[PDB]
Amino acid sequence: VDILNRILWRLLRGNLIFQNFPIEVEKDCFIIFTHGETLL
Amino acid sequence: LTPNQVNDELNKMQAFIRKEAEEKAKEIQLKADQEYEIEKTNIVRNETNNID
Amino acid sequence: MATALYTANDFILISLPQNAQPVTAPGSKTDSWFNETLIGGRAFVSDFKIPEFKIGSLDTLIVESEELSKVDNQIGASIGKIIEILQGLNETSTNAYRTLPINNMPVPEYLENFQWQTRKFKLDKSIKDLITLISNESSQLDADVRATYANYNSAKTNLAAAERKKTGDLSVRSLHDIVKPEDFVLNSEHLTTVLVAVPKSLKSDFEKSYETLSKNVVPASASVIAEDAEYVLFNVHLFKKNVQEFTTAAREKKFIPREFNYSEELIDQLKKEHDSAASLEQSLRVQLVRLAKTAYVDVFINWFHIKALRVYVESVLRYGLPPHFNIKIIAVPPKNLSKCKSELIDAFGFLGGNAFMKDKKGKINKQDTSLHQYASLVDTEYEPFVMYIINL
Repeated sequence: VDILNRILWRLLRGNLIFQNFPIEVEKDCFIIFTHGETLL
Repeated sequence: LTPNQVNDELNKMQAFIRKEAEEKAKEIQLKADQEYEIEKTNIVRNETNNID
Repeated sequence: MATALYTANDFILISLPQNAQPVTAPGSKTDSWFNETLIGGRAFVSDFKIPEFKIGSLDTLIVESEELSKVDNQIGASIGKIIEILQGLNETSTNAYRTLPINNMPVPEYLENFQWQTRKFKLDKSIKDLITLISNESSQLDADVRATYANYNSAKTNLAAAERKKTGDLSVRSLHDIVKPEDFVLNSEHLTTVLVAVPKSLKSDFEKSYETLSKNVVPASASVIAEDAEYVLFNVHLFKKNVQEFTTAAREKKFIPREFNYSEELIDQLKKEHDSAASLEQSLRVQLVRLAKTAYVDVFINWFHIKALRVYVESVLRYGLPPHFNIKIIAVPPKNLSKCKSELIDAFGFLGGNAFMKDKKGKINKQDTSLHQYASLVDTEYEPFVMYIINL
């Protein structure tokens, strides 16, 4: 989750609202809000 | 964040969505006025050539 | 400061929204702030505003940013290589090309007259072809500098070799500086000449022994045709059959034969070789300095255009509105860089968003660690408002 947050923050320079909510191997959810287009 | 930060980002968003739409649509109908002239001239000129 | 030396004007490029306000000084306009407030009032603020071009789409906006980041690096790589060469030769100041005049106007002043310059670039060309165009020009100019510098090193090699023949030391030294018909034979059916390189001590021993050393040797042929500083060079006239026997007998004595045999075409071709090497290097050197300054001014203009374009484009992407963005370039006095970076971060960072805001303030120029150095590219940290730090 943290490395996906960092890679999407380095790809979209800012431009995102990244959340995570633990699903209750352990896993996790994520919401991105890719504000715009052409990187979707 | 702040509610305030989030509302500036909401205005900015609808601005970006709107920008994409005018700018693409503006191009599509300008090419279409040009298609009209060429195309219409072409159909007629063929048939008049036959009529002659 | 003392973790970095500066002695030449440094620049930070900012672009901000034209509706912005600093929270490090509320009740100020951004433009008024730069001049009065920023680093003790000693900031020089210069114009750097450029207008709108033609933007493909929103969609296209994304593709443009990515390229801009890449081309900016690449031009930066090139301009550094040109400067490194001019500096390396020390025939032009090493103490300039950080605040060396472009278009014979001081660099902070050059940026002040920089509003989007025209050389081949117009505001009615599309943005994708300006990104492409610029990079093609920069790559051509650098590849030219690299080739002429490449040629200049092959020329240095040739001039050293040729010189060694003209007077060096006898282990490759080929003779053409002595051209006498009394020290060499030519137009001869029975005779030839063998040159013997002899240690200076051993000179006496050579003088005694040579006639009897091989059979059938022209007597009173010993003459010192040349001398270096370690070896003495003798000419001996002898029978063609007997040359093999002399070279071999001589080596046992601790003489070193130098295989040379007199012919006019070899002598002429050794002198020409030396002549062409000298002429080639000298032409290349003048061409190399002239070319490097001319290429440097054009690449400077090219590079700043990508920085201007980029900062505007990145603003347009992140902020959207206003359609025209307030771009200023601030020329910072030496050693006040650390203070500058901090005051802008504090003041404007809030506009980018709290998530965007990280503290890793400070700067390490030594290779002890790679933290503390901002760039949006890395996930380690990010700039919190459109800010590029330009270090010439």
